[PDB]
Amino acid sequence: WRKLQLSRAKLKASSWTSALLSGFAMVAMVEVQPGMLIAFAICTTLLVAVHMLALMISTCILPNLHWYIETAWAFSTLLGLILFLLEIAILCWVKFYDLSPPAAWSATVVLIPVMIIFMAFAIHFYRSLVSHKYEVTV
Amino acid sequence: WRKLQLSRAKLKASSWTSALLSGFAMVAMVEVQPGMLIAFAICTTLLVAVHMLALMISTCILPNLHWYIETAWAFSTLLGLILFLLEIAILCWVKFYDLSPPAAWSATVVLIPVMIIFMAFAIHFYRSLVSHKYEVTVSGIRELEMLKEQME
Amino acid sequence: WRKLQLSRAKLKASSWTSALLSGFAMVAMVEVQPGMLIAFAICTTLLVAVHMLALMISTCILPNLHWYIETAWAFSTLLGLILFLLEIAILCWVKFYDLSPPAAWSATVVLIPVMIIFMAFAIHFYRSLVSHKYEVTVSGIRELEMLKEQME
Amino acid sequence: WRKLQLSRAKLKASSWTSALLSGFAMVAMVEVQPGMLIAFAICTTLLVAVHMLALMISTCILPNLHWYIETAWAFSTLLGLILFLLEIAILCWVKFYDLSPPAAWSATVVLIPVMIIFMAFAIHFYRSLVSHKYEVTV
Amino acid sequence: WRKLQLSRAKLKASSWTSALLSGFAMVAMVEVQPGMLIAFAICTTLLVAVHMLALMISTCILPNLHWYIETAWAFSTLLGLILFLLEIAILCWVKFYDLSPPAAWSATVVLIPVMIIFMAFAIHFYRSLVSHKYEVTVSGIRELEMLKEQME
Amino acid sequence: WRKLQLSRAKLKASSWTSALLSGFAMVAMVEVQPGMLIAFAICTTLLVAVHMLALMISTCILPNLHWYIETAWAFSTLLGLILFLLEIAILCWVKFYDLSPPAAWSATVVLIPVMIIFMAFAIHFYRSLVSHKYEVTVSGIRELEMLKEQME
Repeated sequence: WRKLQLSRAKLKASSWTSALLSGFAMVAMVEVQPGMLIAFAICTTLLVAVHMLALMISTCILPNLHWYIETAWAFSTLLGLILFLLEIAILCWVKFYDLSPPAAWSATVVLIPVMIIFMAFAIHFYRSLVSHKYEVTV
Repeated sequence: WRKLQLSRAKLKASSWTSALLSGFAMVAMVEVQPGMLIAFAICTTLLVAVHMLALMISTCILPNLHWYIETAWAFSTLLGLILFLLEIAILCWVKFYDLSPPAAWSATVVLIPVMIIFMAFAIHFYRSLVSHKYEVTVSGIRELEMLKEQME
Repeated sequence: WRKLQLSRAKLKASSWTSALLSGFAMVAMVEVQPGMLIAFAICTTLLVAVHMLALMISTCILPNLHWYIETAWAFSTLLGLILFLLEIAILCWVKFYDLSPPAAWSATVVLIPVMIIFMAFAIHFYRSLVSHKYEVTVSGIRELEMLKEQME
Repeated sequence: WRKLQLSRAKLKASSWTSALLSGFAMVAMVEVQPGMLIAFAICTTLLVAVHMLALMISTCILPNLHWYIETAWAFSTLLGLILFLLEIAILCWVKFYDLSPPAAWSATVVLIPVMIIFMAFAIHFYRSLVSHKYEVTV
Repeated sequence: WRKLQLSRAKLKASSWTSALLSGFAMVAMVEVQPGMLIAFAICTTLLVAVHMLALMISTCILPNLHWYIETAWAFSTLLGLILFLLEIAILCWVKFYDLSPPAAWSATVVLIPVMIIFMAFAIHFYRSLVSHKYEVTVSGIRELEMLKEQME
Repeated sequence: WRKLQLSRAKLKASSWTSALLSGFAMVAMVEVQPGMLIAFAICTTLLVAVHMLALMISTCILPNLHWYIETAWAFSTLLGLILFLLEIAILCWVKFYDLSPPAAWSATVVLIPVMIIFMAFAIHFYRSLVSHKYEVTVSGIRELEMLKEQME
């Protein structure tokens, strides 16, 4: 029971953001329509693609290894999550590099602190977890 | 009970994305408003149409073969899913081919890697499934025969 | 219980799409702002109107024939569903007919295939259903007669 | 129990549409930005206002006559519902009366059939209901 | 149980509108981009701010006086509710005062009727409530005294 | 049970706003497209980033210290909440600073009041809470001692 609730809630939660954030970003890109443009195209294309994985995983998990797909799901979500933040930075870039280049720097500069803590917080949480799997084993 | 929850949650989940992704894409296309344009019109028209199937399936499943429609539903969703990803690529194309054509190439190029793994991951998951339907069939019939043999 | 869940889930599901797809389409039309324009105005006006029916039905079903309104609801949803798909096609038309008319044809042409299978898939599913209502009816009277025969 | 579910589901359902349709219409009006303009301003202002009633009713019903507010709620929703349809028609009007006036006529003309069946379907359903309240009484 | 459902449903309901209406209004303002402009900036800034309160209250209520915060929540929601309606009026103003000033008057004029009934309906409902808290206090204390008198 | 509901409801509630408010703000910024611009880029970049934390926390909490992450979650949400309100102000600024600078001042000026009460209301609620944790602690040891005294 406690295992079924953790799946049902998570299922809706994942589909929720993926579709929203993805669809939102797509609309954002086309809305604003030198070198950074090479990233804007890739950063966006990856976002939609990454989230799709999570969504397609939301379709395959219902019928059905559980600890394997569970990872593909979480990893996909996280990958897409960081990307969305990566997206906003690129936007400030292009959205400002035409009329106000000076302010744009702060956007990419302010991204650095947060991007680090993000991937960092994920590590600490994971490390403490592996320690438990071993602790319980002994 | 475990079967009813898997349906209720799935039902809302499917309707959720279909309506959102579809409606979102439609707004995206009209928002930006050479040859690629032939695809942008088709790629989008299919997306809305494909998702609609899933939605219309969300309406017919409630009243009511179950393993048949279940496929039409999943297949539709998956088809629409890949399309959305196909959509974003086409957008980078048109959204850039005017001012910055050079970067656009990466978008369609970076799509290839992901599009493959997508349709590929769907195959591996499906294959492992069919193997189980057969596995259960053999073990199941065997156990039964064992009982049939002793009955005699 | 199984009947209450099928209603609660369906209720939210219907309201969900209707409001989303409807509101989305409305925003789409005004966003882009020869003969096809006569359809764009009608196709859209119907979409909002059709979905509204389903929504207003979501309000009247809670208090309260059940197989009658159930049809008005499903029919409305389906009508609005096909319309949304009809909408996207009209959009490619107007969204391209200004700068790129040539590609637009594929959109309406590609729509035909899918639109057919859509209304077609709905028929096959419905037909198989009616066959069951009859099948169960015959089986039902038979079981009863079996009991009536032994009673004697 | 069957009474609590009918309230919880209805509650979310009402809030759902009201906020969505209302917010959507508002965005629609400002997006496009002779005589019909007098209606576009009134038709929209009423929509947001009407739905708000339903929303504010979604806040007061939780604490707490039940058949009275139940009416204000349903009536508000229905009023806002018809208005949204009324809105789309007005949009085709203004959205076309600049470049393509000819097609606009169909929008308002096609609205008539549906608007009638709408208010009509509401009557038939209500009439059959009153007949039951009397039937049960006898 | 009946108290937990009233909280869970209300929680989602509040977060729902606040985020939607707020985010929607913000997008509306920037979308259209003499004296009324002084209000458009304030009316909007308050809306987002007011709803935020309700949202932040949706975060603090889960852990945890109950009749106090319950008021801050309801009051915030209501304040934001009326504001949204106040917003639409201001929009007709700015959205029209450029090309069609004449029609705009009706928008602000038609707002007056509804804005009054809104704050008015809130009063009647609240008044009837306070009357009950007092009513229960008297009947409740009376029943108790009746028992206290007999005890002696 | 009462602990599982408080988590499930909160989970959806958090994901809800984060994705909505974040995505909405992003669309708002690009939609409008002197010194304040330095803030608009930073204020927005932080919003998306902050909310992401809450979202990523919505993914890690399901598997699994509870009072620690619970804080990172609430703190993140609150940080993002205030930012959204900070965002609207910056918008009035840029959205008006071009054509109508005079009215913009009120937006940032009107923000001060509300921003204060916001962070202030959060403090009062928290303070009253800590007082209870201590109150219960004293009462708890007292009840126990009462039993310890009688035991003797």
